[PDB]
Amino acid sequence: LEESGGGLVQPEGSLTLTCKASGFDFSDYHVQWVRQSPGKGLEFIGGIAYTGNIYYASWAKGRFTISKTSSTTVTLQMTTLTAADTATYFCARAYGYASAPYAQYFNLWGPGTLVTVS
Amino acid sequence: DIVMTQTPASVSEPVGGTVTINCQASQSRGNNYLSWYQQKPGQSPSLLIYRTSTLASGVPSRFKGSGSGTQFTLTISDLECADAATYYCLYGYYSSRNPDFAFGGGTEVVVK
Amino acid sequence: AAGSTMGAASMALTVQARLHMLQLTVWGIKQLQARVLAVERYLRDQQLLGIWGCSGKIICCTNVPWNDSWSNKTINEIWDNMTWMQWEKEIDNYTQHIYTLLEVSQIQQEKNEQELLELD
Amino acid sequence: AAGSTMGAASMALTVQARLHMLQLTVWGIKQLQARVLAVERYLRDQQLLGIWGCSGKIICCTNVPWNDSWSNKTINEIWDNMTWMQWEKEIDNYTQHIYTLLEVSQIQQEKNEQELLELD
Amino acid sequence: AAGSTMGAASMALTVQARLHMLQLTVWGIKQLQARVLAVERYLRDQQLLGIWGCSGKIICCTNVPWNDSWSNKTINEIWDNMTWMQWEKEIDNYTQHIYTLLEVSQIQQEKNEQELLELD
Amino acid sequence: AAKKWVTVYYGVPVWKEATTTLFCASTEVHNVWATHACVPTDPNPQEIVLGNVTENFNMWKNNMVEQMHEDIISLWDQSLKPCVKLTPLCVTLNCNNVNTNNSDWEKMETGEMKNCSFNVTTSIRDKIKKEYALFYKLDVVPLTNYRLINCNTSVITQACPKVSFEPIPIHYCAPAGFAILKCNSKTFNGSGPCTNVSTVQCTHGIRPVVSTQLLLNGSLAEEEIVIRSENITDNAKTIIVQLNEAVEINCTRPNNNTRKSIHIGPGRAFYATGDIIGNIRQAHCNISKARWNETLGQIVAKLEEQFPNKTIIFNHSSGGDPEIVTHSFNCGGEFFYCNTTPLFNSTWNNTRTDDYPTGGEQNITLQCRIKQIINMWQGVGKAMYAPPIRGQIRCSSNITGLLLTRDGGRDQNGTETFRPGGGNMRDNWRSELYKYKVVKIEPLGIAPTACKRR
Amino acid sequence: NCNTSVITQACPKVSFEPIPIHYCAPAGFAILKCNSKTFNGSGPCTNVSTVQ
Ligand SMILES: *[C@@H]1O[C@H](CO)[C@@H](O[C@@H]2O[C@H](CO)[C@@H](O[C@@H]3O[C@H](CO)[C@@H](O)[C@H](O[C@H]4O[C@H](CO)[C@@H](O)[C@H](O)[C@@H]4O)[C@@H]3O)[C@H](O)[C@H]2NC(C)=O)[C@H](O)[C@H]1NC(C)=O
Ligand SMILES: *[C@@H]1O[C@H](CO)[C@@H](O[C@@H]2O[C@H](CO)[C@@H](O[C@@H]3O[C@H](CO)[C@@H](O)[C@H](O)[C@@H]3O)[C@H](O)[C@H]2NC(C)=O)[C@H](O)[C@H]1NC(C)=O
Ligand SMILES: *[C@@H]1O[C@H](CO)[C@@H](O[C@@H]2O[C@H](CO)[C@@H](O)[C@H](O)[C@H]2NC(C)=O)[C@H](O)[C@H]1NC(C)=O
Ligand SMILES: *[C@@H]1O[C@H](CO)[C@@H](O[C@@H]2O[C@H](CO)[C@@H](O)[C@H](O)[C@H]2NC(C)=O)[C@H](O)[C@H]1NC(C)=O
Ligand SMILES: *[C@@H]1O[C@H](CO)[C@@H](O[C@@H]2O[C@H](CO)[C@@H](O)[C@H](O)[C@H]2NC(C)=O)[C@H](O)[C@H]1NC(C)=O
Ligand SMILES: *[C@@H]1O[C@H](CO)[C@@H](O[C@@H]2O[C@H](CO)[C@@H](O)[C@H](O)[C@H]2NC(C)=O)[C@H](O)[C@H]1NC(C)=O
Ligand SMILES: *[C@@H]1O[C@H](CO)[C@@H](O[C@@H]2O[C@H](CO)[C@@H](O)[C@H](O)[C@H]2NC(C)=O)[C@H](O)[C@H]1NC(C)=O
Ligand SMILES: *[C@@H]1O[C@H](CO)[C@@H](O[C@@H]2O[C@H](CO)[C@@H](O)[C@H](O)[C@H]2NC(C)=O)[C@H](O)[C@H]1NC(C)=O
Ligand SMILES: *[C@@H]1O[C@H](CO)[C@@H](O[C@@H]2O[C@H](CO)[C@@H](O)[C@H](O)[C@H]2NC(C)=O)[C@H](O)[C@H]1NC(C)=O
Ligand SMILES: *[C@@H]1O[C@H](CO)[C@@H](O[C@@H]2O[C@H](CO)[C@@H](O)[C@H](O)[C@H]2NC(C)=O)[C@H](O)[C@H]1NC(C)=O
Ligand SMILES: *[C@@H]1O[C@H](CO)[C@@H](O[C@@H]2O[C@H](CO)[C@@H](O)[C@H](O)[C@H]2NC(C)=O)[C@H](O)[C@H]1NC(C)=O
Ligand SMILES: *[C@@H]1O[C@H](CO)[C@@H](O[C@@H]2O[C@H](CO)[C@@H](O)[C@H](O)[C@H]2NC(C)=O)[C@H](O)[C@H]1NC(C)=O
Ligand SMILES: *[C@@H]1O[C@H](CO)[C@@H](O[C@@H]2O[C@H](CO)[C@@H](O)[C@H](O)[C@H]2NC(C)=O)[C@H](O)[C@H]1NC(C)=O
Ligand SMILES: *[C@@H]1O[C@H](CO)[C@@H](O[C@@H]2O[C@H](CO)[C@@H](O)[C@H](O)[C@H]2NC(C)=O)[C@H](O)[C@H]1NC(C)=O
Ligand SMILES: *[C@@H]1O[C@H](CO)[C@@H](O)[C@H](O)[C@H]1NC(C)=O
Ligand SMILES: *[C@@H]1O[C@H](CO)[C@@H](O)[C@H](O)[C@H]1NC(C)=O
Ligand SMILES: *[C@@H]1O[C@H](CO)[C@@H](O)[C@H](O)[C@H]1NC(C)=O
Ligand SMILES: *[C@@H]1O[C@H](CO)[C@@H](O)[C@H](O)[C@H]1NC(C)=O
Ligand SMILES: *[C@@H]1O[C@H](CO)[C@@H](O)[C@H](O)[C@H]1NC(C)=O
Ligand SMILES: *[C@@H]1O[C@H](CO)[C@@H](O)[C@H](O)[C@H]1NC(C)=O
Ligand SMILES: *[C@@H]1O[C@H](CO)[C@@H](O)[C@H](O)[C@H]1NC(C)=O
Ligand SMILES: *[C@@H]1O[C@H](CO)[C@@H](O)[C@H](O)[C@H]1NC(C)=O
Ligand SMILES: *[C@@H]1O[C@H](CO)[C@@H](O)[C@H](O)[C@H]1NC(C)=O
Ligand SMILES: *[C@@H]1O[C@H](CO)[C@@H](O)[C@H](O)[C@H]1NC(C)=O
Ligand SMILES: *[C@@H]1O[C@H](CO)[C@@H](O)[C@H](O)[C@H]1NC(C)=O
Ligand SMILES: *[C@@H]1O[C@H](CO)[C@@H](O)[C@H](O)[C@H]1NC(C)=O
Ligand SMILES: *[C@@H]1O[C@H](CO)[C@@H](O)[C@H](O)[C@H]1NC(C)=O
Ligand SMILES: *[C@@H]1O[C@H](CO)[C@@H](O)[C@H](O)[C@H]1NC(C)=O
Ligand SMILES: *[C@@H]1O[C@H](CO)[C@@H](O)[C@H](O)[C@H]1NC(C)=O
Repeated sequence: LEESGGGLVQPEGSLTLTCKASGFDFSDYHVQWVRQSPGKGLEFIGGIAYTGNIYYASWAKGRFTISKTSSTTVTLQMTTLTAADTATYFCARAYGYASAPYAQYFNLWGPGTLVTVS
Repeated sequence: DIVMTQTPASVSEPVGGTVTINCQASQSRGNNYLSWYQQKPGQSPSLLIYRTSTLASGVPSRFKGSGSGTQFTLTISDLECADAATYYCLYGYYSSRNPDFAFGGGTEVVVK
Repeated sequence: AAGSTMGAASMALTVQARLHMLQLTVWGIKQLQARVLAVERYLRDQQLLGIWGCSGKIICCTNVPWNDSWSNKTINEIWDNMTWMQWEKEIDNYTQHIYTLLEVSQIQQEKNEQELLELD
Repeated sequence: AAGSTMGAASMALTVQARLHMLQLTVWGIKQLQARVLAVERYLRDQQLLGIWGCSGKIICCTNVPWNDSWSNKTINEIWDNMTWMQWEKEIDNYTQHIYTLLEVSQIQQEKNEQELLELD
Repeated sequence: AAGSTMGAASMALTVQARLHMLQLTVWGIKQLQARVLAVERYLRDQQLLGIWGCSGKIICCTNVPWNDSWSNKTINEIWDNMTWMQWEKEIDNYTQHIYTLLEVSQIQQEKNEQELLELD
Repeated sequence: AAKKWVTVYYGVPVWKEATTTLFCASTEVHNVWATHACVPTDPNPQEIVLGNVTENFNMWKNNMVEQMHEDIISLWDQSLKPCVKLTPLCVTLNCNNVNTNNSDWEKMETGEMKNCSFNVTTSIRDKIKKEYALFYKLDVVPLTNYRLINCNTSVITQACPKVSFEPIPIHYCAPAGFAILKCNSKTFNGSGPCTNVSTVQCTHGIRPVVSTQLLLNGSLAEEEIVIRSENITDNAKTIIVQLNEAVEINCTRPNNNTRKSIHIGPGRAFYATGDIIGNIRQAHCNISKARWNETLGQIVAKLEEQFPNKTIIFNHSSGGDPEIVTHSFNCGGEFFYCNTTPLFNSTWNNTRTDDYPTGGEQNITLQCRIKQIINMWQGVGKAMYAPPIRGQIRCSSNITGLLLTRDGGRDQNGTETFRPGGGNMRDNWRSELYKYKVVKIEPLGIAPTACKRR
Repeated sequence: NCNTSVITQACPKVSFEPIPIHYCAPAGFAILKCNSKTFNGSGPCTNVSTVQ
């Protein structure tokens, strides 16, 4: 999988990043977004269930929108950005299961996209 | 939410020795909801462990995972310099009401 | 007119071309026999055509002369002015002679001569 | 690329090509039916190809035009950019029309015209 | 001499070419199995010849080279001065390799290349 | 620039749903399910993975299940046909009790194993002899005079005492020209679209296991427990719970039961229970408490999502004939009927199991009874008499899943009740064949080309 | 033998007279026979012929 759409944004601006399923159709997979600012570990942003259910992290607090826009295409919208939001953003896959709880371990990690605010 | 804590941080051991990483998390819903990742500087993290006791394909006989509710450990049986990396401990539970996703801060392991 | 020349009564056409669990019941056994037999009859004809080199043909042309002892009538006496059933009766006693000739040399030599020609 | 052009999903391949005493037991009867049926299905396809003059072919070329009422899409819309299963559904209602055309005249006339040409 | 060159002992010839109600009796069941089996064996050989493009042939010529790892003897050492049974034993381990080569590319490519040539 | 022409392609990768007759594929024990008539399987049954395809599977409409159902019945029957019919035993039985008072707690007999005498015509038609046998309470009924249960209205046939009933995996194979598609999706759940599809000539082997309440020795879920139903809301449907881990169950019939041979006709020998050497005990099954607790904790989490907020209640069967309202399995020809009240013992909040107090108990015990006269499928096929098998019988098995039903679902108190119910044996086989579909191959296809025949 | 077995009366119309039975191979098979005067029932045979 590969991300896209990074670059520099001004203060309180916005970006939309796109994760492409390059031969990995998101038909039975969950697509999740994570963030790693310089010098930090990983924060969880949210994701989309294979079922279409969209869920978010308490980290986003409504500043991020997660959406499946087409088969193979998932985007992350982020707004009202600040200096603290400079980070490499990543998409990753997790398996869906025919069940209620899911372990959701990650696999198929993409290379990541840099978003910087200044 | 779930808050994951990792310790010791800034681990540095000689090549050929061994390392363990101690992870804490409240409100565990089982040992099947926890996994580990290996991230080398400059790249994306890679799946190392996907169930507390089960490793990902391609992973060598080190990074043995173990644990009990709220108590998790990763053991590196062979500190080859190839494995110097930051290791992350992940917890999550997909739910229609309570996803409960959290990562710890990561543990840097240096092999000298 | 190949199918119209040999008598007006060529209308049998090809009804033979038109043509659940295998329970061994009173009717079921008969149904099995019917299916097995249909296969056997089909293959007997197809194999013979295969032997003569006429496997993909409706009408096949050969290199074996008519001989004329079987019947000394001409094309417009046999092919035309005659019904297929009458014809098969007229040369019924030569069936094996003719079939033998259709294979022997006609397919066997033709193929061995080609094997030699194809070496060049 | 003949087997790759008509959709990426051409991977059913040919599992059908991959494919003791006859005791009439509970499993034995079913085994018999399976063998008889495999033969019948094989022959139904082989006979039809034989009728069209495509008996020895994987892909056979014919003298019957596409017509275009069945489907008015072009080669790069039908042959390419399409999966075989979708295609068979798209022209399913013309199956008998097409099969009839593949035999009628196409094999029948072709062979009768050859019979006349071979008289020279 | 194609059938005489490969040993004097070629006399098995073609006994396989030489070859009432279906009552399921002690002898009747065996008779059924014999008929079903004869059909299955016939078709297995005919299908394989069909695959290689040798369906109408006694002897078919191909475009696949001998390779010589299977046997490095020459024509007058293999074709002549040898009996067919000895020969089949000599190259028995290459049966699948050879059959694979007889189909792969040899029929598959030959037909796809013809499809392209026939577009002109 | 060119005309389009009709061309014929043979070996076209297309198919349609179809139902056909499948054949089976796989020591002188005459196994009834896996007879010598099975063909051997392919040592290298290469699976073909399909490309970007989708298919619609429905385990609840799967004709493979129905075909298997009929095959199991036909194999059960037929195998039992050339055997002794026991009609001559349908005579008045003069019965009394036996002394079980020879500290074997959880293993004591209480008024069962009746000692019955009877008058049976010997192999010589004008001679009658008095014979004795012991019977399980569940095999006789009073008229003290007794008769064999189900003698009136049915024929109970003795299994030929050489024939094994041990399940041996059976593979189903399509006839050539057909193929079996399977859904490998982790998200399949037994119904609807599937994107990970592959095909085989033959299915994996399925053990023809017959059981009630608990599914034994079937496949495990690949990773996580899957709850399957035709309908979750409809309480009348069976809910099949497939475990991702097995739970061990160990069953013992700890008696030295020595058989007796009685001639009741010209080559017709009845195998009686004979008598018991040593102290007589009832049969029982043990499971690991810790495993059961973990298993149920995971099951409630899954049922709670389907039925959120509401209290999870597990309960025992609704009551009725101990042929169908109890757990059932077969070990070497001995038919066990077991009380599972202790397994579906209680109810709890959240997804936290409760009411299983911490203590020294490690093994949950299930009390069992043994029957010799049994009725697989109730009214379909024939009643069978199981010969005794010489004592000290032990076996163990893998609990791979449960069959649950909802108890009406009319409780107005914010609760849901599940019981170890279920229907016809079709439910057991459906739980294993759920991933397969049968299709027919139609290799001849039509397409336009730019070629023209000379 | 009444005890332990069932003795069945032959239907009194049925003959047991032996009548020669020929064994025949299915097509695709053949039966080879050894005609050697030295055969003795085992080992190699050089005079071999075949029948259906
Ligand atoms: C689930 O799978 C398990 C195995 O994974 C299965 O348990 C096995 O059951 C078979 C039933 O036949 C046991 O086999 C018996 O083992 C005893 C051991 O002494 C033998 O004496 C038995 O011999 C009988 O058959 C012989 C055949 O000639 C007779 O000569 C003899 O007199 C007996 O009749 C027989 O081999 C097997 O040992 C167990 N396995 C284990 C590990 O215990 C279980 O039954 C399956 N579950 C279900 C519900 O079927
Ligand atoms: C099935 O489960 C039952 C019930 O737990 C098991 O019976 C129990 O067996 C244990 C082990 O023997 C008994 O505990 C101790 O045994 C020693 C032996 O000397 C004794 O000295 C101690 O005082 C104590 O009794 C336990 O009491 C006993 N339970 C009962 C009710 O008697 C059984 O063994 C299990 N086994 C199988 C094969 O299913
Ligand atoms: C069932 O009853 C029979 C007879 O009523 C018991 O067999 C008797 O056992 C005693 C033991 O000494 C012998 O002396 C008798 O001769 C036996 N009688 C016959 C007819 O054989 C049998 O043991 C009883 N079974 C049980 C469990 O009580
Ligand atoms: C088996 O047959 C015996 C007789 O051969 C039955 O015993 C008799 O039963 C009648 C019933 O009124 C008594 O009047 C006789 O006095 C009994 N005779 C003896 C010797 O006790 C016996 O009941 C039959 N058993 C069964 C189960 O039918
Ligand atoms: C999609 O389908 C392929 C083929 O069905 C699955 O491949 C299997 O992957 C596991 C991983 O260990 C192997 O052990 C199996 O042997 C593979 N199958 C075959 C036939 O080789 C793949 O895992 C499926 N993907 C998902 C998400 O289920
Ligand atoms: C098993 O899978 C089927 C197929 O995905 C589920 O049926 C879907 O249920 C959702 C609920 O809103 C509907 O919106 C879809 O339209 C249904 N799909 C079809 C094809 O009808 C079914 O609910 C699943 N079972 C469980 C327990 O989740
Ligand atoms: C019941 O489950 C146990 C494990 O929980 C199975 O034991 C495994 O069987 C496989 C078969 O090849 C072995 O390779 C493993 O090593 C065994 N595991 C252990 C821990 O020894 C057992 O076979 C299962 N029984 C059935 C009928 O499936
Ligand atoms: C699954 O079962 C439920 C329960 O019967 C079906 O929902 C009912 O549908 C009928 C239709 O007339 C309604 O009158 C009931 O009130 C519904 N019950 C509830 C609780 O809403 C449901 O439609 C079934 N699902 C499918 C796919 O058939
Ligand atoms: C059923 O019996 C099996 C063995 O017959 C028990 O499995 C053993 O459990 C002990 C526990 O420490 C292990 O050490 C052994 O290695 C296991 N044996 C095997 C072959 O795996 C099983 O626990 C018993 N289960 C119950 C419920 O009693
Ligand atoms: C488990 O099932 C039993 C049997 O139905 C329930 O007990 C019944 O409870 C109702 C409540 O009014 C009584 O009227 C019945 O008389 C009870 N039956 C018996 C046989 O006593 C039991 O309550 C259920 N368990 C739970 C937790 O609800
Ligand atoms: C299963 O066992 C339970 C006990 O473990 C039986 O229920 C008991 O029946 C007695 C009869 O007086 C009551 O006094 C107990 O209080 C009951 N206990 C429980 C837990 O209900 C039960 O009937 C047995 N069921 C079967 C099918 O045998
Ligand atoms: C089902 O519930 C009953 C209580 O309602 C449990 O009975 C207790 O079992 C423990 C086990 O040793 C005993 O120490 C207690 O004294 C029992 N209590 C009573 C009131 O008898 C029973 O064990 C439960 N079933 C399971 C599997 O735990
Ligand atoms: C070698 O084989 C040939 C053929 O098997 C034998 O020929 C037979 O000779 C006798 C002599 O009268 C004839 O009656 C038979 O009819 C011949 N057989 C056939 C099939 O025609 C020859 O005798 C054999 N040689 C030896 C030494 O046994
Ligand atoms: C039947 O013929 C066989 C085959 O000729 C005889 O077996 C041979 O016996 C000699 C005795 O020294 C051995 O040297 C040979 O090696 C044996 N041949 C084989 C193939 O093993 C057999 O003895 C003959 N029977 C009689 C009674 O002479
Ligand atoms: C027909 O063939 C036979 C073959 O022996 C020959 O003898 C006969 O003379 C031929 N007939 C004619 C009329 O040439
Ligand atoms: C064929 O030869 C026979 C010999 O008598 C003769 O009678 C008959 O008229 C001839 N037929 C033709 C068509 O010449
Ligand atoms: C057919 O043969 C008969 C023989 O008498 C002849 O009279 C008739 O005219 C012939 N018909 C044709 C079309 O030549
Ligand atoms: C030979 O053929 C003629 C053709 O009419 C037929 O009448 C005669 O009966 C046949 N003879 C034999 C022996 O078949
Ligand atoms: C296709 O063939 C039918 C045969 O009647 C003809 O009527 C129709 O016009 C043809 N279609 C086209 C587009 O030429
Ligand atoms: C085929 O004809 C139909 C008639 O309405 C038209 O709608 C369709 O677009 C045409 N397709 C092509 C490929 O021209
Ligand atoms: C005719 O073909 C079209 C192709 O999509 C199909 O949708 C339609 O249902 C078919 N009609 C009939 C009657 O088969
Ligand atoms: C025969 O074909 C094989 C195919 O790999 C090839 O490796 C081998 O070298 C060939 N043998 C000769 C003698 O060319
Ligand atoms: C074939 O190659 C082998 C390799 O040892 C050799 O021994 C043998 O003599 C060769 N045969 C011929 C006919 O050259
Ligand atoms: C390979 O072929 C030779 C030819 O004589 C044969 O002797 C040998 O046993 C064969 N090996 C195998 C494994 O088939
Ligand atoms: C699935 O579709 C994608 C589209 O790019 C294609 O690349 C891939 O090869 C297809 N799957 C298979 C099995 O070919
Ligand atoms: C069979 O006999 C038992 C003996 O009580 C009786 O209860 C049962 O109803 C009888 N069966 C029928 C169908 O009457
Ligand atoms: C679980 O416990 C809480 C405690 O407040 C209670 O409110 C809730 O109703 C209980 N749920 C069940 C299913 O009993
Ligand atoms: C069941 O598992 C839960 C997990 O926390 C544990 O707390 C509880 O005490 C266990 N119960 C038994 C009976 O082991
Ligand atoms: C059958 O009866 C005869 C009568 O003496 C007896 O000798 C023989 O042993 C009996 N058969 C058996 C197996 O006991």
